[PDB]
Amino acid sequence: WXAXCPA
Amino acid sequence: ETTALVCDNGSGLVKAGFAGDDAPRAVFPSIVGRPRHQGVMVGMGQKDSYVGDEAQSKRGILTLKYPIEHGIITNWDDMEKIWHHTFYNELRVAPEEHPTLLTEAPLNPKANREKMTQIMFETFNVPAMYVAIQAVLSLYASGRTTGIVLDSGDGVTHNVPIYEGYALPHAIMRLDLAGRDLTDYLMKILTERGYSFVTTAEREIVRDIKEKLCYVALDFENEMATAASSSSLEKSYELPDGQVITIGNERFRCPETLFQPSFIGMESAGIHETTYNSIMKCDIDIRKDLYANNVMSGGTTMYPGIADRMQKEITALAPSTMKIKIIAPPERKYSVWIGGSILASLSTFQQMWITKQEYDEAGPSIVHRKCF
Amino acid sequence: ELYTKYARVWIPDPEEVWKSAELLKDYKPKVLQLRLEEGKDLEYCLDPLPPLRNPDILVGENDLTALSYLHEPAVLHNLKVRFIDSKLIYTYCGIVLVAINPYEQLPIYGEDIINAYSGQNMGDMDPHIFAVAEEAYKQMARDERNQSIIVSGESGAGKTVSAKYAMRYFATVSGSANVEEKVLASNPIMESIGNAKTTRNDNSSRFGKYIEIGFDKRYRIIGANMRTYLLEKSRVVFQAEEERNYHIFYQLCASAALPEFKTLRLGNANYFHYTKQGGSPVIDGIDDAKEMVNTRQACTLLGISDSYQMGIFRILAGILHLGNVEFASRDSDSCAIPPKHDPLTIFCDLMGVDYEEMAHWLCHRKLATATETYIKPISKLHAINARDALAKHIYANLFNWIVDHVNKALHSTVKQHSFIGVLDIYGFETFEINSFEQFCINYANEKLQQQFNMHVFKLEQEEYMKEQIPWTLIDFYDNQPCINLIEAKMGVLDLLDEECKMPKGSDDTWAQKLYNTHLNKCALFEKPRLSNKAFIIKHFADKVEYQCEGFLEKNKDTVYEEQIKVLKSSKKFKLLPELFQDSKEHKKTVGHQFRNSLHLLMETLNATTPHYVRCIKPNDFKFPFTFDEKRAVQQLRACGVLETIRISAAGFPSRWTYQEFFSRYRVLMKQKDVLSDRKQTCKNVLEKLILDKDKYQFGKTKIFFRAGQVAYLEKIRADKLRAACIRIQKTIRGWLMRKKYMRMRR
Amino acid sequence: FNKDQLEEFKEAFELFDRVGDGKILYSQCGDVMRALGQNPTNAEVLKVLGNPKSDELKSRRVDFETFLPMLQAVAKYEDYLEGFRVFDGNGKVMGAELRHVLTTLGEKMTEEEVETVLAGHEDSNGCINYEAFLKHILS
Ligand SMILES: Nc1ncnc2c1ncn2[C@@H]1O[C@H](COP(=O)(O)OP(=O)(O)O)[C@@H](O)[C@H]1O
Ligand SMILES: Nc1ncnc2c1ncn2[C@@H]1O[C@H](COP(=O)(O)OP(=O)(O)O)[C@@H](O)[C@H]1O
Ligand SMILES: [Mg+2]
Ligand SMILES: [Mg+2]
Repeated sequence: WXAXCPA
Repeated sequence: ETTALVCDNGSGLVKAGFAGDDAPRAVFPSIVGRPRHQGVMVGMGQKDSYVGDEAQSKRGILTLKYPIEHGIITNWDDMEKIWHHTFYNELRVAPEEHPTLLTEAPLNPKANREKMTQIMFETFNVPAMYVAIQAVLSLYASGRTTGIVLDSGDGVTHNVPIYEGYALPHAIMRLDLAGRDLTDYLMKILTERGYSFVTTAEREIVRDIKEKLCYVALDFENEMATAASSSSLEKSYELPDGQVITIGNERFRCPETLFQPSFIGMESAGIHETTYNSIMKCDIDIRKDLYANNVMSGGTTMYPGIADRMQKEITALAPSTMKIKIIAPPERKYSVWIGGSILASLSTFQQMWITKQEYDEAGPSIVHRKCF
Repeated sequence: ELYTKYARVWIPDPEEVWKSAELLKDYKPKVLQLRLEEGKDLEYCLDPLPPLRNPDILVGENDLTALSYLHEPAVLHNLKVRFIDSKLIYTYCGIVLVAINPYEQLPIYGEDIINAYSGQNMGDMDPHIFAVAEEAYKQMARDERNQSIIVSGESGAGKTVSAKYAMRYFATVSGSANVEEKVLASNPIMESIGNAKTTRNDNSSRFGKYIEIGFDKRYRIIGANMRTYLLEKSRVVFQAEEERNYHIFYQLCASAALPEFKTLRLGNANYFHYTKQGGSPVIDGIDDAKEMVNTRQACTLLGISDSYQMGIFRILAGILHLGNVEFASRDSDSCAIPPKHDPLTIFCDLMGVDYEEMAHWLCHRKLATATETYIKPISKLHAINARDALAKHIYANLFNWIVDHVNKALHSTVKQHSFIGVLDIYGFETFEINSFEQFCINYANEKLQQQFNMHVFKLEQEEYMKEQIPWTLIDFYDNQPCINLIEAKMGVLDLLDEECKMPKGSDDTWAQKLYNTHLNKCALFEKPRLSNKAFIIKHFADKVEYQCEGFLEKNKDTVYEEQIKVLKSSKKFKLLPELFQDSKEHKKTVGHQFRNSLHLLMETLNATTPHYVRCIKPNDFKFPFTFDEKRAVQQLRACGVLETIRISAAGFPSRWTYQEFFSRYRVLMKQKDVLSDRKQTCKNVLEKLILDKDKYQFGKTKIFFRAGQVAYLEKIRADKLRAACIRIQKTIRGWLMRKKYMRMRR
Repeated sequence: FNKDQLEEFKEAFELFDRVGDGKILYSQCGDVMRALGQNPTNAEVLKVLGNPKSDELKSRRVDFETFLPMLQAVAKYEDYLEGFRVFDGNGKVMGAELRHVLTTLGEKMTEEEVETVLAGHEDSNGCINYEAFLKHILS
């Protein structure tokens, strides 16, 4: 992703 | 007429084919490999990168990257190689000539659709494109207009309530446990028996172990006491080199994390209680029709006994006189593709495509305007 | 404007579509006083003029376009007087031959008359079907281009008997050492497999039969080739009230007592689900047990061996027994055939297949991706749809196989130089209830009349090029907007095939899609005022109301490949593997298979030159040689004759050769004015008689007239002839008066 | 009419008085007019008679003085030729066709009148020279 997770 | 292409960018596999086909013509792991060793032999014929089954075959020599994780495309240069390989090598079809129906998981970043469109119109010059929610296609695939679709991939899990053909976008749950976090947990629990799987190529032995030998317990504590008390559940498998490894109570313990994400230290509730909490966000007139028509979808729902564990543990939550039914067709691994194949062949759909004229006029933002 | 005392006009009537009326007082530019039959009282209310009637010398002419006033009364009257009074059954309109079922036998078809027509041009003779066959045989010499005779009409109109005589003509004039015996002996087979009792009549043909008669380089007959199109596959499994399916099934059931057929374990004609449905197993006055024997004899004459005949009847008994396979549901999403199920046991015995393999494959379907393969249970509804689609697929392949063995006997080894082809196709249909079968029949008739209207438009453009006349004067009716409504994408068929594969599609949601897509977007599609489950199409002939109930059941074919591969595994007898020897075709719906078959027919016909025969049925009761106005007008609208006539009335209907114009109107033209050539004589005289040229044109070979001018010339001609009779009679009568008067003075 | 005409016509009229009252019938008026060189149609005769009804036409009798204005009114070549030329262009007319049209069209005559006037004028083909026949019938 961009925040709460690695992607 | 020219058929549309129908293409599904799973996290784990690409499924692709032509609309109106009953099953996908190309399925291969959406994986990109690069060589990680000194090139000793002159004149062998080097290659900068392998894709799909080529990267599976060589995988002892390669570092394997997945370019999608959690349904987000995390580097585009690999994903564009995967699409290039899909159109030109696996389907052997000119993308100049066919509409392309793509697919996406709900509630994911907006930029993913902008880029995923821009690359289709600039790079592949496709005539017309669409992007469709995964869980919507599983209803076309299962002959229904009403249901709550539980869909679980390699990278993402989501619930989407649909009643009489209307989606209920406030009730959509997304949950981020999937086959890859089952696999990474399975490596950690396999370490308890001394087997250690470390590298990216060696992870994908564990993925095949998970596929062959895992199953979901119908009472986690009773089968725990049994396999702690008996060899009867203990089963054994050959690694590629012929080493035998033996796997016991642990083989149910990894898919149990779908129902107890606290094993991974995840916050949320499991897929059952997120399903019930999704139905509790729907209007009370429709819950009786969402307690039937629980549709399983995607590969992470292929475990033996998962439908029974779902039906049991929703039946512990729902009121005692609602008829709980779980619907799990044996082809549910492909159901998102089958539903894309149906959707792309309807004549009422042929107005829905984003034509290149419209992308030229509007720019890629149009994909949000002309689409769910 | 002509209306006077002692004029005649036609008036409408609910009993007979027009009444003759005598005009009793001259018209003044507002209500008309009329005498009638049955004494006289009328005053007749004009609306914000009555149709006007041809002088009695015209009525009964050989050619409906030779009338001076053209309208539905004049046409109906000419056909009525020619049929009832003169016992003439053949008539022309434009190029179109029009044929009326005398419906008792006649001398007219004798070989003397066949020889009398040979070599004659089409205007040299009174009309007859041999005049059309002869024009075909001429055009095939004048150009190598092949010729088609298109016979069309309602069921029972006489299309088959008209084809019979059309072929008898070619075989008498051309033919030599034989086709005739084999072709006529094929009819009981194609009638047995391909004809059914419809609601309105017995023995309706549900397919388009096309016979190619082949000729050599010297136009001797070589041989014949039979094609078939537009087979009504859906009748095999679904039947309306007091319909039947194809006769063969009932001839078979009626033969159950014969010792050959004991093994087939047949029952009575209402024991089977594919023959019980209509509630009317016996036709009045047909003994299916004897049509059986005439069928087997027709097979034997064409050299289908008794081994293959028993194969055919074994496969049909197979289909009949298949229809009785009953599925029990075990879940909303799964069904099974019950244990030891007798109909399936007998079916698998007949077909020689493992009972438990058919029992499995009937209830399951199979999918494979490239690597790996899956078996799905299916609902009881999808099992019943699949079984019906298998029965339809067997029947259609059996029909194509019988047609191929008939062709084996009809083909001949000499290389066919050219052919004349004869087509027996059902006409435009309208019934108190109309269903998907009628929607197909009417779409095929839209295509055929598009071809017809283009052919007529070409022919009269070419006549105007013979006559150096402007094309802009002529126009034609365009029915492409209705074809686009039926056939194009987002059309009525396309939204039907979509609704076959949308989940939980239904006739009720299909109808809603129709209304959403066309209701006020298209002028030719209309919703019936008091229903949501029907729609109206504005065809060329009439508005037709179609009922959505049970389109989708009729629309749907999908045959699961594993069931064909089970039948193809059969080892018991020769025929069943041979049927299926050479996909997307298994998916295609009945509507798409019909669209494609019709495109094959139109590719066959557009490569050819047509000549048309229209058949009309005088009466529904089979009364010999009597005529009903009310049916006949419906037929003549369904045949497009009335539109063609109206369109001609808009143009220049009446065309006189100058020498015939003189031969008629010498009384009009003075002994002084006539010239050393009659063409210039008439070119002057007509300008004397009619002040404005716009009423007429002068061609190279004919005078062309607008409608009505001939009746005017005949009126003034007859009044002048009576003035001449007044002169001559007055002179002779006055002489006799003088003679007797002066005798008295003497 | 002059005195000479009136005397000849009155004498002829009196020969036709079949009742002795010095009168003829209305129905004889046309016959007298035709005998005096006029060629009126039956319609013209009825018009000058005043379109009488059957009873007075058959039994009412009029003397010369009432007849005279009608005779006067009735009294007051190329058309005759063209009228015969309708049925011609060699100058002939079929006897059968002339008989049919004269006995079936217009003011139909009897077959005997036509036979009487046509006797001796048709040849072996059955053709009448109408210019000669016309001169004969106009005298
Ligand atoms: N038969 C099976 N049993 C258990 N897990 C499976 C099975 N087949 C696939 N998986 C797992 O599910 C994931 C692939 O599912 P898939 O539906 O292909 O994902 P996506 O649709 O996102 O590509 C992988 O983690 C794979 O290991
Ligand atoms: N020209 C004809 N002369 C005599 N009888 C005729 C003629 N045309 C039709 N019929 C009678 O009408 C019947 C019905 O017409 P037919 O052509 O057999 O049915 P269809 O037109 O549906 O093929 C014929 O079997 C025959 O008895
Ligand atoms: Mg998926
Ligand atoms: Mg027939």
